[PDB]
Amino acid sequence: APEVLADFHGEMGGCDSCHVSDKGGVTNDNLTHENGQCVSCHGDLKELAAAAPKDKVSPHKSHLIGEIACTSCHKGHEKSVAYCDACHSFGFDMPFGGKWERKFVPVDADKAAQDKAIAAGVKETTDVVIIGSGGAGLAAAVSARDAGAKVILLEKEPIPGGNTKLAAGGMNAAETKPQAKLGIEDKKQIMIDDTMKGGRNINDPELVKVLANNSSDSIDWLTSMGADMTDVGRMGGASVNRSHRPTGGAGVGAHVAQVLWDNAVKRGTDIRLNSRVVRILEDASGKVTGVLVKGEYTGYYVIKADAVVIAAGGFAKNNERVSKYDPKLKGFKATNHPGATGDGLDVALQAGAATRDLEYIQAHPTYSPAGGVMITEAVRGNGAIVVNREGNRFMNEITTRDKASAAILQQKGESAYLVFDDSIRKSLKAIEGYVHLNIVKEGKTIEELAKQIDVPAAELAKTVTAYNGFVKSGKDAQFERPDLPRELVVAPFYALEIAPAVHHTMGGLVIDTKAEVKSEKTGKPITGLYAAGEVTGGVHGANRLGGNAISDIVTYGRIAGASAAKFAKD
Ligand SMILES: Cc1cc2nc3c(=O)[nH]c(=O)nc-3n(C[C@H](O)[C@@H](O)[C@@H](O)COP(=O)(O)OP(=O)(O)OC[C@H]3O[C@@H](n4cnc5c(N)ncnc54)[C@H](O)[C@@H]3O)c2cc1C
Ligand code: HEC
Ligand code: HEC
Ligand code: HEC
Ligand code: HEC
Repeated sequence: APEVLADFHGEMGGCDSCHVSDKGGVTNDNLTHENGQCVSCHGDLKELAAAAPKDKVSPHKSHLIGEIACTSCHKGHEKSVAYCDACHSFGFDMPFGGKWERKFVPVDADKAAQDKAIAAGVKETTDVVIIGSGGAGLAAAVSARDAGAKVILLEKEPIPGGNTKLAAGGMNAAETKPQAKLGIEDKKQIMIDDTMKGGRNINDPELVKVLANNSSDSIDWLTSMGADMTDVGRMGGASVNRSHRPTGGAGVGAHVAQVLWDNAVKRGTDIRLNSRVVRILEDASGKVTGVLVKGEYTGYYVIKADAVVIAAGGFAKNNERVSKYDPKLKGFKATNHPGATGDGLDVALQAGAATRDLEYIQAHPTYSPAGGVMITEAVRGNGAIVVNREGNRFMNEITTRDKASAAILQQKGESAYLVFDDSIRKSLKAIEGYVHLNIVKEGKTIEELAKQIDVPAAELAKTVTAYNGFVKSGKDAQFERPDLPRELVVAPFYALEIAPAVHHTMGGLVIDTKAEVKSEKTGKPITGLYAAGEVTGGVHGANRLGGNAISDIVTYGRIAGASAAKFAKD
């Protein structure tokens, strides 16, 4: 029994097969050579993908964006797990396979060993350091690179794009070209007012102004980098159709993550995967001088830089931490990728950074317990209805998420069903992937759908003809639903069991419109420390509206990148 990958290969050629040297060892955390050797012998992703069965789901052709290494799944000296295992359950036949498991390691554990190495010299310099490879960081790698900084960006997972790459529903922006093309009359103020009402007026009004005001330049920016943001639909809590997404209702996440990845990489961004930043370095009256990296394979190393951008994401995946704030959520499932655990929040805190709103944890109301994935709010915005086990509607389906989850939780079985038709289906191309994931019930009639779910045919049917009249009259007499887009009358009929999940953390680092990280001692910025995206707080108040986090990450990430780079010129 030879079982792990490198031992299997051991039997054939040794150590230089994968390693540069015949003694073994990696030379860089990206594992450049080892993957290259894999590709020399087995072909690369296109070629692997090229040969799979023309039916369903292959592990070499997925929706992960950016450069996805072989070794990020085919492990050499330990069991291998497909990365997909972190979110789906396709039960693949992984040669040399183990099961998925991730232990949370405190950024602070191994304090002695990091100190020897901060002492053990400063190994390398650069202008701007950017932490994390989601939109905030990539948006910022571009913008800093455009300004002349030399940038180094670190990502702790084996693959890039963090939660951003999974987004679907859209990016909000007011007063855009796409809206002009569709004749949607919207106003930057309205977007402001929508953001403030929905975050229960505790949002920092200065950050919501910039987020609203810069939104349309920030659609334009993406377009000029190659993005396609021409599809606009509704999301809950907004009064105007403002969620931007690729032609036809395709999710934005993979699309935006990959245009931004391309552009960071086409400027000379030095991106390092499997590299986790475990500390930001210190000095006099606390000026940021660089950071301490912990490479998975090459260990601890200090990189000196003038400015440091924190684009590290939220902590909703770490239920422990989520639960200390809102014990309600102990044990709920999350919609996040695995690395959304809190890491850069600690890092920043260990650096004196100020924090705000950390106890306001959003729960997304329509998570698919069978699929193990989130169903976009855009299904509801596009016209779906939500219905309980008696076949009756219990809420306004484009309401704020704190409220939508609460209602679903007070129904029998803590869960309800998304009910939409064939027009809703063809108006939102993301629906097509829940369909490819085998989790959508299809009945040829409303009553045939009811059998499939297990709901009273008479009552579902009753609630669907009831809801169509509200759609013709323009007034939902049951719940208060302000947008009633589509009659829900073209057969075949679809249904999906949804239930709430932990999703996004509104709190975080305190910043100002320049992406500057403010101090807990003074209220004044820490010189040279900047940040953007969900690791920061203030933008969303106590309930993020759907659409504002991709808007936040682009707009703010662009600001931190430009801002940190000017710092570097001085
Ligand atoms: C499934 C899903 C769908 C959503 N869809 C939408 C949508 O349609 N519209 C919308 O507005 N919002 C949506 N959101 C919310 C939106 O995705 C933002 O929450 C997310 O994009 C945040 O971007 P970010 O840059 O802040 O971080 P992320 O995308 O999390 O990027 C994170 C990088 O930091 C790396 N990292 C963290 N700590 C360290 C460390 N110490 N060292 C090194 N690297 C580190 C992490 O691994 C991570 O990859 C959705 C969220 C989810 C999960
Ligand atoms: C390994 C490379 C993966 C394979 C194969 C697939 N995935 Fe994913 N996945 C995830 C989510 C949250 C969704 C819904 C997409 C969204 O709405 O953002 C999906 C979707 C799929 C689909 C159907 C959709 C499509 O056809 O594009 C397939 C066939 C699929 N996934 C296979 C979540 C995750 C995830 C968590 C962070 C990971 C690592 C992967 N998926 C990876 C794989
Ligand atoms: C290709 C199949 C390999 C062969 C043959 C050998 N190694 Fe390797 N090694 C490979 C990978 C993909 C990786 C990255 C981590 C992983 O286990 O997937 C590695 C890593 C190492 C390391 C670093 C381990 C760590 O610091 O965690 C060492 C010291 C190492 N490999 C040594 C080594 C020796 C001595 C080998 C010959 C007997 C050898 N490797 C063969 C892939 C492959
Ligand atoms: C050339 C020197 C190789 C390098 C470098 C790597 N692999 Fe390889 N691999 C090679 C051969 C000749 C074989 C045997 C083919 C056969 O006759 O079956 C393999 C086998 C594999 C397998 C199959 C495991 C199984 O189905 O049990 C896998 C998944 C595999 N190799 C992957 C892989 C990866 C990810 C590599 C980079 C680290 C890699 N191999 C290096 C030839 C060579
Ligand atoms: C995780 C998302 C993967 C990445 C990235 C790569 N591979 Fe893969 N590989 C993975 C799985 C789950 C499987 C098994 C499929 C099954 O269920 O049997 C495989 C299989 C292989 C094989 C076997 C045979 C073949 O299809 O030719 C080989 C040779 C292989 N993988 C190599 C390989 C290389 C070179 C990759 C880099 C481009 C690579 N894989 C990526 C999971 C994943």
